[PDB]
Amino acid sequence: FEADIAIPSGISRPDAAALQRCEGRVVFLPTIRRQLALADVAHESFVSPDTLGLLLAYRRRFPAVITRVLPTRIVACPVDLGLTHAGTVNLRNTSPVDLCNGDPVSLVPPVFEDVRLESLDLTLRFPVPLPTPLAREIVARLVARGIRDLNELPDLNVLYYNGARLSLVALASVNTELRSLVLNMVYSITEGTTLILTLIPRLLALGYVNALLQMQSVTREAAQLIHPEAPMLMRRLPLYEALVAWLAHAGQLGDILALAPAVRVCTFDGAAVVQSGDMAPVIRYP
Amino acid sequence: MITDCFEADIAIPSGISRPDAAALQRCEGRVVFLPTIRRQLALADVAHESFVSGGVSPDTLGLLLAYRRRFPAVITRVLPTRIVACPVDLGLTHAGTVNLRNTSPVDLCNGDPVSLVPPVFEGQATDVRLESLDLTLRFPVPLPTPLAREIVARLVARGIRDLNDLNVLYYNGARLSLVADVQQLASVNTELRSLVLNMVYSITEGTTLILTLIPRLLALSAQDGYVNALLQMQSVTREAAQLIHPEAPMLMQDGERRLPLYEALVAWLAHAGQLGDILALAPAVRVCTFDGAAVVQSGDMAPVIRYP
Amino acid sequence: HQPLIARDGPNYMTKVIDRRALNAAFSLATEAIALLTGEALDGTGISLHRQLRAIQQLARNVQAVLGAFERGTADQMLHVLLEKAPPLALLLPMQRYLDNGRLATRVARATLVAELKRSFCDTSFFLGKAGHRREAIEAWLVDLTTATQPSVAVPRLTHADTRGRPVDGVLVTTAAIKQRLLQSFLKVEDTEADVPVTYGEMVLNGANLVTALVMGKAVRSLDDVGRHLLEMQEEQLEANRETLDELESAPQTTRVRADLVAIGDRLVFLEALEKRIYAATNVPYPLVGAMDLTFVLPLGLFNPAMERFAAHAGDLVPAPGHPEPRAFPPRQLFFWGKDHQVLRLSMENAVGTVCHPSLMNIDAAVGGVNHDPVEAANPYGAYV
Amino acid sequence: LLPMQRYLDNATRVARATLVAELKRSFCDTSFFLGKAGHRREAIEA
Amino acid sequence: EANRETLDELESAPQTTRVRADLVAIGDRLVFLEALEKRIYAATNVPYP
Amino acid sequence: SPVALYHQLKTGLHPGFGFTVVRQDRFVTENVLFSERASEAYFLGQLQVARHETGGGVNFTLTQPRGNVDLGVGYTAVAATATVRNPVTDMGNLPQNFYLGRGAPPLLDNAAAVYLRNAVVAGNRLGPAQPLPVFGCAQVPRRAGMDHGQDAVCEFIATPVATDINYFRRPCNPRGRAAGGVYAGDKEGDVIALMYDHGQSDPARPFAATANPWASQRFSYGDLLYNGAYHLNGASPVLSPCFKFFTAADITAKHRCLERLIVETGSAVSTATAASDVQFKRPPGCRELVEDPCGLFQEAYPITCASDPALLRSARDGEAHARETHFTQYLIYDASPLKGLSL
Amino acid sequence: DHGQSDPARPFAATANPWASQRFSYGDLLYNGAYHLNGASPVLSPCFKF
Amino acid sequence: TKPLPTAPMAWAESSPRELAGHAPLRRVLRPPIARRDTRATRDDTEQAVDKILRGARRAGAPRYHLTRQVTLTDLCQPNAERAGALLLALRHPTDLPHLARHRAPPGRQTERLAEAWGQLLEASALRAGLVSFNFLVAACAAAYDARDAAEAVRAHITTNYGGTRAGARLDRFSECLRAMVHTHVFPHEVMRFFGGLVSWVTQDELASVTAVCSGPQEATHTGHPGRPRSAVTIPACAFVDLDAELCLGGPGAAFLYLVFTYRQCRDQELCCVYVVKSQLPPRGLEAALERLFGRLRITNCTYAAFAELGVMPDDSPRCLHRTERFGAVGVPVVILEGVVWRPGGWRACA
Amino acid sequence: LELHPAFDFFAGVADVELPGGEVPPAGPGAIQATWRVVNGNLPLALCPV
Repeated sequence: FEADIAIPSGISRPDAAALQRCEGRVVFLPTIRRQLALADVAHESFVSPDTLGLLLAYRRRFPAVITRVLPTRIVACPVDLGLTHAGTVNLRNTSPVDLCNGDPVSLVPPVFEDVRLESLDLTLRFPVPLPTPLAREIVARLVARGIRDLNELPDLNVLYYNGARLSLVALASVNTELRSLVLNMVYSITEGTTLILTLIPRLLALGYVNALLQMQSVTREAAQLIHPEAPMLMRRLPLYEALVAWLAHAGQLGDILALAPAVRVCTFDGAAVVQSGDMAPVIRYP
Repeated sequence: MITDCFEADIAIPSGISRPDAAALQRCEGRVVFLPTIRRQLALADVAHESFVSGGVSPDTLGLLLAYRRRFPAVITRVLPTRIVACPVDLGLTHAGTVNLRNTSPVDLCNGDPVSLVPPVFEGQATDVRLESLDLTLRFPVPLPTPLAREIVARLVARGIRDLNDLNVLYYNGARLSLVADVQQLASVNTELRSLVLNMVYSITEGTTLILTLIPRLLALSAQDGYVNALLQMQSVTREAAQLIHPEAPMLMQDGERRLPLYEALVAWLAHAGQLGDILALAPAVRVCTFDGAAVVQSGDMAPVIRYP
Repeated sequence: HQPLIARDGPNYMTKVIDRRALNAAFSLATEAIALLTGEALDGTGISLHRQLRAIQQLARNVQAVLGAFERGTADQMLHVLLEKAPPLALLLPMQRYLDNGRLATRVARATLVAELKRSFCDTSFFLGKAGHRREAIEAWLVDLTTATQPSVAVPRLTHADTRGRPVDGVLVTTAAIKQRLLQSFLKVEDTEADVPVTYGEMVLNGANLVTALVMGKAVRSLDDVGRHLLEMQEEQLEANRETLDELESAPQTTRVRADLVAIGDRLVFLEALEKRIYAATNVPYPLVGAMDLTFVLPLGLFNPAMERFAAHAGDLVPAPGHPEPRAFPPRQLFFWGKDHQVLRLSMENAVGTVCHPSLMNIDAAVGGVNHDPVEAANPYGAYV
Repeated sequence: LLPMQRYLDNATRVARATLVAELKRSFCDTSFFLGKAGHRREAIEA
Repeated sequence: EANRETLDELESAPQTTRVRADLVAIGDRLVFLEALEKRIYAATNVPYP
Repeated sequence: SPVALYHQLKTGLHPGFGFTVVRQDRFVTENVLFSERASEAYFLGQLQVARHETGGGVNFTLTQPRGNVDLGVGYTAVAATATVRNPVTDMGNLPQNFYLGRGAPPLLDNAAAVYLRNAVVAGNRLGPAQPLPVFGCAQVPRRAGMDHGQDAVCEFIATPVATDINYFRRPCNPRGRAAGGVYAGDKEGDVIALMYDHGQSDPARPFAATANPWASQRFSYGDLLYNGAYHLNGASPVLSPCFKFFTAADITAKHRCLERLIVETGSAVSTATAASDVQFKRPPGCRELVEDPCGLFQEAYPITCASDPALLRSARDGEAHARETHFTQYLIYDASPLKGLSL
Repeated sequence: DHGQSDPARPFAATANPWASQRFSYGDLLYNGAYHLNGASPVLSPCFKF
Repeated sequence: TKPLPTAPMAWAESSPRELAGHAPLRRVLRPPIARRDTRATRDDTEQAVDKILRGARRAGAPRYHLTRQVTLTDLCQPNAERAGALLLALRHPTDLPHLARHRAPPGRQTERLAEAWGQLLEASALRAGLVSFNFLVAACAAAYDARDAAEAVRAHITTNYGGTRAGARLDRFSECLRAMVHTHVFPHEVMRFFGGLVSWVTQDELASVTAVCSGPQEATHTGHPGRPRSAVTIPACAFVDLDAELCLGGPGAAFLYLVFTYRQCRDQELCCVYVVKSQLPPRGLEAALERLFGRLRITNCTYAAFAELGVMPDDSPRCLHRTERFGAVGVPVVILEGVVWRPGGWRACA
Repeated sequence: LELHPAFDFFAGVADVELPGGEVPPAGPGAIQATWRVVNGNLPLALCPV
């Protein structure tokens, strides 16, 4: 299956040439649908959201790989369906990281650095097809970056993958782009560690439940308790009510920072490592 | 069709009354917990008498705890002689799209993952009973994941009150309440042990740096309405700063080569955000209506595309 | 239609069809698909002689599959009849009761359960017990044959002798017994029997329904409905009339080798199947069954007054000057184990049923007795 | 043998066991025969 | 053809003669009932096995 | 007291109890059928080829829908039981443990409880090798080697010493008061009225209410151990023979029609499994078909048994040669189906 | 193994301690392994037990 | 070529439904909807041209995803091991010395993993390669339960693998694995599944291995026209069931997994690679890891790490336990049958 | 621990020569052996009164 995205008329010579460039690039679309407008794809369809808003958006929208581009319409095969139908669909790196064979690949919003069409008067931002072991790392480095601006290290800004060096600095606009995640990653921990601390000395419910807990708390949790409750304390405290409020909130952030793989690269008669800027054969099917 | 579909065939016996047999024709979009992936099974292995242990059929909080030991599958078509269900994990269909049915009181959206929950709601525990065979079919309820974590959370919190209201919910302005029910303590013990081991392991030395930032948040919640709404009116940290003055130690053991907060996040994500997946089962199903609408109401079918 | 006898002084049967399904697995292998498909073929005879090897592997497997179904039936029947079959020991009381009284007085119902228990206990395994005798066993066979009341169906054809005498039924045993009976207790009065061949068919009077595409609406187009009906109902007769024309046409009886025994007044196929069918498969011969019995052994009970005595004076005498272990309350048993061992079973084995903390769980009782409100008795010893 | 053939037509851990009992008592009995049933006849013929 | 004329079976019958030995009929079959300690093992110090 | 006894029993004392031991057995017989000119109408269908694919290759699986109708009115076919082969279960003495089972509230002292258990389960043919898994069932120790066949599991119903032995010289009911829909009348409460109502008199021996005041009555010491209701031993796998006697909800559930009840003790489903090592409540997958006389009659059968070896040895000579009772001693001589088999 | 029953007569571990158990009195004498009486030509019947 | 067991012989050809389905569509009628109411060769190659036409006049059959990789022959040997073994891809080892500096707990030697890996490059030479599974068993052979069959794994590796001092490759790579867990860089963070062997191409110092990254096993045309068949083989030390150890004897499709066991001690750290066959959900698997391997729990963050490996689609899955020959060495090998490969991702500890 | 008629095997205190003093050490054990002297030293279970 292959959908259609019609380019509306009034295209200059480079605006058709810029869309000729992004051959094998990833596109989010609202629903699997035959006919579709290009304003539904563009950055104007998102409004400007933060890094938190894009990750909630990229779960709800449906990713698709652009196949061969006709001058009138953009043809794009959806990842979830037509790629289980078709055999193997190519995919161009726009990442600085070179993909190896067999890497499960997720997407990241463009936090790093974006084709703009002037005649159609819109911007196009694109996800970054980088591998999933890096994907949970590059986020967590930047979340650790934003916490230090709420009072860093000379390291933590440099990443190594497959012999290649990255620089996450390469800034204050990015820090305000990511400020809402910092306000959720801090609160989900500070709510969390207190409910651990205000329940285990509150109950330690006994027989083998607290004893196996104390076996785990033998200078490991209780020492971490006595170290935190030194700079702390020990009416009705809504303890049981806050657990529901915490498991709903902290359970939500695991969904957002999950970054599930869609792309699984099985190269055949090709390079086992695909470089940056190159196209990679991609399946999501056994 | 072994990899694309997988026709696990629940056989129907000979003696079933035509009012009971035609009661299965309204069992189209359902969820059946297959114990194995055999190609020939019976209703007795599907029905609740397979679910019961020796003398004990567990409560709803325990009724989760052997769903995840089994294989959920959705009925494709109810023939007179058999019922065919494709397992969710192996392969969905030829095209890979199966239809469920909202037995929820809750309307769905497109793209949201769908968790299936035992019948916990009030006026909802509807088990299609075979009078001709003495078999009950406890059909679970497909629910949105922003509910299905809270509904587990109300049940786990109810059992720990019972070791020393809570069963009322809201969703998009719709007030709804679940069945208040006494819980077996054997079921609560594995739940409470699953909390703490994911809570103790979620604490690292770098988290003490984060703890120092609590009076900065109440310094920030007085100006940002976003932070003032984020904490809660009944949050712990708003109360855990007026009695708590946190601090950090000066130096770290081998604090030159290791990252304090980066190790704090990864151990947090691997245990605290992971924790909702361990209580319930995983939402391996989302809804992608191709041409219908954006909101799928109750009682109606919904197309399903598999969910990584 | 029940017989009814006119006395002085002041009916349809509907049975449910059981339904079952039988299975076999035929599977091939990729190696031989390429050949059969024709794909891997070459011009070389070697490529060819590789087919014939993998063409025959169907013939072998197909036959051994199709065969498993004729053995399927012969299996099912034995598995079926066992479920129509009350054991003898329980019947002969019944057939005496149904024939004579067939009456609902509670005493009648009661006097069976006496006769059932004691018939069963005595006659259960007959050839093991009375087997040495003869005039008994000759009368036991005659009971089998007469215990069943004949059935309703009258078949189109009838298994018969060479002479043509009809055959009234089938004994089925193991071979271990069949050899026994054919020596002393019976005589084989025929060798080859005549057996029908063709199966049956059915006559179809159904519900005849139409869905007929129609172009244009007029009487003829509509009358075609009425017409297509007659067309369709005209077709069934032509279908049925063939079957009767076929059943009269086909060959009917052949000659078959099987044993015909004359028991009492009736000829009977005497057959033991464990060779033809159940030999050299993993399936047990269903006719070799099972039993459950349960036994009651008392341990430490104690003799009544009249029953403590000795059959003589010096009967069992301990060595002179020694105590008598006989006169003490006994705490043991003795009995015969399986293989002829003397087992021993004494109190000290009870620990597992007693030392358990359970015997001090009263709480069901106290609540369970106090459901009904109980009166207030003299409270002289219940009150402190 | 005469016990074996009966067993070969059914193989748990249990079935094996009773064979052993079956063999022993069948050996301790029918081992020598014409010295035992020699006076009888119907038994030898069988 | 699945079954065939077995190649083992196409030999013509050999030359049969007449020989004195005892055919006992046990059960349904015939059996040579045979004792060899005269024909063989006689005046030869080999034991009868 | 559960502690006080473990002394008085081990060290040789006789307290004021006595037990009626019970156990189950399985015998492999050889049957015979009979039938008639047409005793069954048999419908056979048409075959169905189902092509499946597998790494090994393609698979064909053939099916032929078949059906059975028994058009005889009355009994048109009969099975009988000829002889008996090897009895499968060894006739042994294996006592039952309740420590395999679970679900009883432990005596309060964590010292005293662990003291008993360690002094019972230890060194036991049966009791658990490992501590109980919190879910599932404790496993019986594996045995190095087996011989006689699987081992029967006895049970012990504590019963007052005074009840006369002469109850046991005839097939009886362990519960001491008869049960079963067979005996009952036509009313609603009948099938219950028999069992637990001690106003009336035992249908088996009308001149008394019961032979076990402890085992007969509702909520007695007897019921509490053996019922489906109380699920006391529901944990453990080991088959408990007396289960079918004391379980109340089963008896009432059965129907009363004798024309039917006969046929349906021909084919009755075992409560045990030969395939297991010792004896196990049957796993739901496998089924054995077994004829239960004791299914209908709610009775059990006595054996040759004695409290002395001496007084036993005189039994093998026959029946009328058996001295029944020496001074306090006694003998029991089996009435059974197996009476004369010399098995 | 005397922590276990006896396949022959399960209710006891052994009929003798002095014989059954490894390094019992008997096994010291009659185990061909220990090779005690191996000198003498006279048969030892129990050697195979 | 049209035999006369026809209803099966036409059924194996890919039916009557496709004939009858095209009958109401295409065979009848003008409806859909209408008005109302030169001696030896040629003809040897000439019929081969016609065989291409026989390849063109026509064309179940399952699909694959074959993969190839140019692979150095230091660690694995696709010539010594037959077709049908597991394979394991790696990350590139230049990420090894930097990640050990941040993932190892304080007080541990982070220089150890960069040194141990550097000694391996000078020991197999007397570049992200590939680890074969049989090579991995002899490395973790000093931690197992059945130690003799682990020496049977070690018996053929030191005699059949190409290279100089293959036992020095083993005892250095096993030292690398003891440096993995000590520097907390767990081997599941490095070992990535690469599909089962079908064929390979020989060249000096490197080999071009073909493998199925996803799909079934036995119907890949191996290249050998007599046998396009190759069963999956696993040595006996790594094969662990959960149907026998948990009394789950029912039929059903059996899954295949890889499992690492971690023992974190002071310079005595164990590694065991097991192949776990199960009838279980992958979410219903971590509780089963708690029941068995609690010994390495106390001596240590989790002790276990696992991922999916493949599925046996059989109702009653069939396994073999034989002694095959790798040259002249008899190794107790658990031969699996009918495996449909579907990979997945590892699961976490920290 | 009953392996022989003529000896006793008990748990001693390993690595202690004797008589050693008032309070033997808590050090580990080892099965020891002594010589029963007369009959009566046979355990009562094995020579009943």
